[PDB]
Amino acid sequence: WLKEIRKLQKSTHLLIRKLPFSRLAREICVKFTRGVDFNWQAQALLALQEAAEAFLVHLFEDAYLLTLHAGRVTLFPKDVQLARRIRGL
Amino acid sequence: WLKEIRKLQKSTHLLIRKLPFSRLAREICVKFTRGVDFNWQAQALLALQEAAEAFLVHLFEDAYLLTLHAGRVTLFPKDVQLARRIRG
Amino acid sequence: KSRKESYAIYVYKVLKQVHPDTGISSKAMSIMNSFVNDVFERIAGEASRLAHYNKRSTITSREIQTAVRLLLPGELAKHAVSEGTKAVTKYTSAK
Amino acid sequence: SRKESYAIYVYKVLKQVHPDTGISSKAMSIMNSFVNDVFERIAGEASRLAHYNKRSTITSREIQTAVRLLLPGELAKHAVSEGTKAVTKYTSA
Amino acid sequence: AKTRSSRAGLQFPVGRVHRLLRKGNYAERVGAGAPVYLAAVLEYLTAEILELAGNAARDNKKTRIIPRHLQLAVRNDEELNKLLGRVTIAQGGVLPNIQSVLLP
Amino acid sequence: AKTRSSRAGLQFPVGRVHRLLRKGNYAERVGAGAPVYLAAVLEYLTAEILELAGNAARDNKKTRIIPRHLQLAVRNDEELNKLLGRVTIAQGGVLPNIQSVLL
Amino acid sequence: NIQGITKPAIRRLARRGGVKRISGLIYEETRGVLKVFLENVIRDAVTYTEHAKRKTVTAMDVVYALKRQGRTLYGFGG
Amino acid sequence: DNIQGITKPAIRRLARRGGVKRISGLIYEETRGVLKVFLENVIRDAVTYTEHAKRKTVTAMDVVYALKRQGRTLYGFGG
DNA sequence: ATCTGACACGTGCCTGGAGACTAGGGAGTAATCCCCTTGGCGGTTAAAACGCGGGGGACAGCGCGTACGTGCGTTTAAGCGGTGCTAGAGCTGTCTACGACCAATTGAGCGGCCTCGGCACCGGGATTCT
DNA sequence: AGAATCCCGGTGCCGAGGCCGCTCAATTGGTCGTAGACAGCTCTAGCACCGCTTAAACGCACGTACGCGCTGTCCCCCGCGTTTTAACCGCCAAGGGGATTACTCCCTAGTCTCCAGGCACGTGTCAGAT
Repeated sequence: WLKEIRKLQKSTHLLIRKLPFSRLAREICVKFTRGVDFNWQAQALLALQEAAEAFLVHLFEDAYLLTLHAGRVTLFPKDVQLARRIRGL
Repeated sequence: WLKEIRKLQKSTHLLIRKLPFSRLAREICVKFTRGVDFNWQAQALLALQEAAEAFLVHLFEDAYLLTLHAGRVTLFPKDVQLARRIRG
Repeated sequence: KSRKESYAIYVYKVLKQVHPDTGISSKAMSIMNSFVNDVFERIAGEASRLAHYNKRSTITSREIQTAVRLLLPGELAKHAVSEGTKAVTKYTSAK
Repeated sequence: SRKESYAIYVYKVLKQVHPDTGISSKAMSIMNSFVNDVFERIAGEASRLAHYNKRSTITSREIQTAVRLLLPGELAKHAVSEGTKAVTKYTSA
Repeated sequence: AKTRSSRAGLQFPVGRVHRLLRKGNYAERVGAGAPVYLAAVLEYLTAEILELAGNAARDNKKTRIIPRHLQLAVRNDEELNKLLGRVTIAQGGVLPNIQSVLLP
Repeated sequence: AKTRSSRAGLQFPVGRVHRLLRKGNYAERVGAGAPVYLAAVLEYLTAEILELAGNAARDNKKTRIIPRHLQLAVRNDEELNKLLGRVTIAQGGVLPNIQSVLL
Repeated sequence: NIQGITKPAIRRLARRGGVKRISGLIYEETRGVLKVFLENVIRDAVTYTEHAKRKTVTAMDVVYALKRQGRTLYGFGG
Repeated sequence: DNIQGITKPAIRRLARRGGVKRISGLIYEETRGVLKVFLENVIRDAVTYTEHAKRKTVTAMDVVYALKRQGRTLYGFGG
């Protein structure tokens, strides 16, 4: 739609809620660190999920540039995959 | 055409020639430097055209990934400028 | 405890120098002290790399001007270098 | 008037690895610049870690952490184990 | 005139950028034109980003500079966008963009 | 075994990288084991890229390693690719890639 | 627990970036790219922290692990 | 004249290296535009290096430093 | 199969590297207060979860016209070679000026209190696309 | 015309601005030694003017590969309405482990001194380009 477009482009918020992101980040750091666990500082996960949110926003915006280049309106996953392959990562 | 695709990939030469690139680079340095012309040392021009050829080949390959994405086979100029607009 | 170095107070008096009403919330103090740390790190890193490439061992005014004229974009470098040159000439107009 | 290089050591590593092939001088130049580029990367990250932890030495554990940052998956693990075996055979003398 | 910051016109602490250029292992001998030059260019960059954030702050009928004004003032100009072209400003959001082919 | 190279069991120099870690203003106090360790990691990277380029060099049947041998050995790995995803090897050529749909 | 970042939260992350219509197979793809990004950046954050002989991973270290990939974060003290 | 003097089959040989099947006839002005922008960037950085060093002959090692700076580094010329 | 030439290899020497020992301070190791981060119970609810109708768009098709590869004379400047030059790179020799460095001195700038107002939020008018 | 969406007033509340006591690093003054800034000599190679060759750019004929605008089939996201559920605030409790100081062994800068590793010269012989 359009009203949630301008509502989510006006808002300064954080768009994935904090606690499932914290469970995700702690599981991935237990995968490293020779098996044993760590503990995060209270705004380390805030730094991490602001960076993850800004990376997903820029990735989807560049893939949607590719989609309305390609003569569509939607976002098929090969747009995300190919725009990730062109930016040099 | 396929035979010059393979013949220009299997080769390892350089593709834009010596004197038109030297006159292009010397014009672009005359525009800077307060007017007073420098002396391009004659291996810096090989440095500069191998740099520019690496940039143009990577640009054309990424824009051609865009046009095999879009459905076509040719290479329109909007594919060049969009493949430059995505990569920064 | 521990004294911490921070550029909050200087950002605030440059702010009230520019337009004399608006104040800054503390997260913008945090963005501005991280910003002046990051620009200072870029210009000093280019400073040490130029004095390293040029087989010297000292950083002087000419070299920070070359670092600025490299790093910043088109017109921003021109007026930033003119600010540096007038600040240094007035500093040596005193001592 | 001297000017230093790395060509002799690259040649000694090559004719250790397999003893037939030699190197045309442009490949000496390329991987001369490659050794110098990898050196500047690892020591720049060395200086940045030992400045971020308020420390003042570049020692072996810090270089080991810098190598495990910069290199990819298997290459970091086996380059670190090779370096630890070199430091053991040094510091046993 | 018993500081050097307030001697050289500026408002930034040229003394501590001299201290950081010494104690931050850049070069051995740092001449006393270099940190005054460096804090001059930093005071100019802070003055430009804060002029832009300030006129955006007077535009949205407010009287603070919160981080979203800082995103809109480093992105609604072009040379500062070419300087800061990769960073992520905290709590900033994005600038309002909707492409053409989308709109009915 | 007076020189530290054949003390440390290596082939690169360790005096030269100790001189560079002192004079290249990285930090003041460069410890003892750090140039030996850094010469070891440089030796491993050089021995792996030259095993790869030497084997490509005898696969295309020439007796010496030329620059395109280095670019085939770099672009036909993936951890060496991620280490060198930016660099441009001069007189280098490209990797041969032709897709399936474009023909 | 990668499934925990919900499906309409991915939809709102899309609709911030100007998108109109979202496909159906996009959700496993954006969870994949999120897992790649998070695993690289906490690899470097863990490397800094377990270097410094410490266990509370501090936000200055995650700012450093964002700093070295070019994509540095402001506001948290780099 | 000189920018229209880097020839058109040189552009399409550059393209057929990358693996392109059909070249549109309008690509040539945009690729001269992107070549002129690239050379303005790297020649501004090389000129500022070799004018800081007070050295009126532009070397090759400073062009390599200019490429090493903006991140498309070049191997072969004393990097 | 052969030549055109450069990569591989041999002696002088010389600048940098190793050895032996000094001298100061840096980082290891322990120790104590305490910040704050994990962990776990009420309770409110905002938002996630989901079934189905409904049109919006993805996709195959197709025929029309349009612009691009390729053949073939035909010209145009690139490239190599002489070959002569002189600008400016590079080395080097003093020599002053400027930056480390020390020792005391003193506000500058920082932690902490603390009271104060800008905006978050709520509530009400009013205006008005599609 | 149904919510949509802009001024304005009211109420509250938690961050900001500002004052205030205070360590500590930033200035001032003086010593000094070494690094870079000019003269001055060499002398390598970047420029350039012309000649001769010739590989490549080029202009068009033209045939057709193929871009693309309009066509219909079908499926598949979006929105709506009920369900349900796990985040979130708030409280509480408690125990790592951060941080910061006190001590001190040893680990590296530094300096004299001897010596050989490596570079810079020449000289050969076969590696590859057609």
